[PDB]
Amino acid sequence: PVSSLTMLNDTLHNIRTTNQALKKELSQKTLTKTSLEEIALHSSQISMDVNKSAQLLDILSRNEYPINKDARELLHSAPKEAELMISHRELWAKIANSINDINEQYLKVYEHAVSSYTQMYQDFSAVLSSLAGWISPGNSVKLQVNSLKKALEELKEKYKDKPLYPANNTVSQEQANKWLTELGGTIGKVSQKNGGYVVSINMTPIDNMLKSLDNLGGNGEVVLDNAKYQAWNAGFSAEDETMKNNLQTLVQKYSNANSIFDNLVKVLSSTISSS
Amino acid sequence: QVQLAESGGGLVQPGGSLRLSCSASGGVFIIYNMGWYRQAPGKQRELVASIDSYSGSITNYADSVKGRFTISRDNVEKRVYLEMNNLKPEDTAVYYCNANLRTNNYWGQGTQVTVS
Repeated sequence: PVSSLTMLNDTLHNIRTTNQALKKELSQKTLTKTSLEEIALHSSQISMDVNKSAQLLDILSRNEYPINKDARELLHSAPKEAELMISHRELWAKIANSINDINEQYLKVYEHAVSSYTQMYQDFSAVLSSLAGWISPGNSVKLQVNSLKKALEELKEKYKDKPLYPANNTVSQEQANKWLTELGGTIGKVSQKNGGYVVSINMTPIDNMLKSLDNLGGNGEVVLDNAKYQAWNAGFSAEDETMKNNLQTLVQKYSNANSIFDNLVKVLSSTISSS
Repeated sequence: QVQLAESGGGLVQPGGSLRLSCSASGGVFIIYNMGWYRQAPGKQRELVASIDSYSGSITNYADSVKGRFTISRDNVEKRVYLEMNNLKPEDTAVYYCNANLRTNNYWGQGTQVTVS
């Protein structure tokens, strides 16, 4: 019975409470405008509760509170991402930083990638809804190619300096590349920003659209045969699924990174409930 | 070039509400960030609501307006809306609608909104 362990126990259970609430927001076909808003609240609550836990874990380290051998056996179940015969104080510190780096440099990375790509695909879906106003039938089908390319080109522009990672500032090539491999070379692309690098959104799906439109020819508005229209729309709809699957990929990488962080808490919570 | 035209103004009593509407015609409506402005007699122009291009997820309002106005956009029909609830006398002004993207800016003539 120690106040620091009790306050830690309760803070960790409040984390597992937020983790579950975030798993709900992440399992929905549509990540609406509100979905990102909810994801932000839970993330900010996790961040400040992890900060409180660290401050509590710090107390336990400097005071060298014992971690019984019956409890050190449970820290083996901690995910290998946590990086867990060492001193009592060194192990409490080896946790406060573990739980803190699992959030800043691991969990929150997937969070921003999701939001960055969610915003991008949200704005693209607006181009999708506005296609009704750029396609007129007469078979015959008139297409406002210029208006559509301008829309897609300004989508690329609006997100050139909004990378999947990092959220702020830059990182090293070996750091941008190491995260590119985890997210996917098809969803992102390392890019130079000022002196360092980032993991920018990969806009190849939109680039492919612009190439297909340039191939339709014409000098502005283009009238297609019925077969030439179903052909274009098929490739334009296939690129839509590519981005929709790219986003589903990030969501799973995020919810899985949450399940890991959650088990790092489940293990920790059971490690203090004993000691 | 984009042509803007606002409609829906008029006289209301304090606590009343309006449905301000701006219809656009011309360029690519979807790429422009929209924003409603107002200028009361004598006083200086003011930004009241703003919405970004495309889906329009990002919106912020002036402190004197939050919770009462709401800005939305219809890319399909190419119109910008500003529903105004619980209107106060200080909300009296000519409300203009702005389409903006980098240095590109387009304006409608604006509607009068009087609350008394």
